[PDB]
Amino acid sequence: FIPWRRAGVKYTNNEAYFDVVEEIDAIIDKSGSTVFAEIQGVIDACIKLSGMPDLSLSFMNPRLLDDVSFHPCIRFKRWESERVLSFIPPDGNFRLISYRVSSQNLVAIPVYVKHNISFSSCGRFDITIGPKQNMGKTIEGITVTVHMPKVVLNMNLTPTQGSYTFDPVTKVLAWDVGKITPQKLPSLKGLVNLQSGPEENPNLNIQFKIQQLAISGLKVNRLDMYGEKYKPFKGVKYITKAGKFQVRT
Amino acid sequence: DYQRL
Repeated sequence: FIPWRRAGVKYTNNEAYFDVVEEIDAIIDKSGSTVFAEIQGVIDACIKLSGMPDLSLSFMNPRLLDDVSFHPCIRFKRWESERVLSFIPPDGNFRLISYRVSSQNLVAIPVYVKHNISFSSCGRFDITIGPKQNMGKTIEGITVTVHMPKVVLNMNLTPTQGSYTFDPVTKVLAWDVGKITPQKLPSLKGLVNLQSGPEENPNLNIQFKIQQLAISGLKVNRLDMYGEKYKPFKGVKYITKAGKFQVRT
Repeated sequence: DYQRL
């Protein structure tokens, strides 16, 4: 009577991995204040364990987890009573839980954008991106997409790194930034051509990924295995990525 | 890459 797991699978090396993956949605106003932010997360598992192991995963700060959806292998009663995720896992890859992070704390905002944008047949577009509450972890995979208003015809910008395109039919500017390095912040600056004859500056939509960080602060305490007596490798990795992250200008 | 438990 464990429906999600057959007996007698044998691996040559017994390993269990968990990946805590958080997506940050935020709207930041033109002064740098958070208008809105929320964090959603998943814990994904990759379980390559022989036999019938029974696992208990616990956290340092389980009060962060709100609105949790559980994989059916989880014994809900032991979460409710001890805040331990106790389960005999399916084999292979599966999503253990999904959650929303509690409102009790503000959301950490791991990047900032300095902007000087003014929109005559000629405007100025200057932005620089940098690390903010990122715990010094590398910010990579950064892209910045901007839906320019109809008045913008074309642009001549200089990226300090990466590359950009501007589509004069869809009016989208897309800057493939790459990663932030310490010595030299990425910036994109130059002039914009306007159709001579503009209320708010355009929003900046940012994608990014940050290894070795769960922006909620979620941290695993222990992973204990019962019912088998071998000593498996057990590890956890954390990553934060942008969901819908927007800076207004 | 993974933190060992």
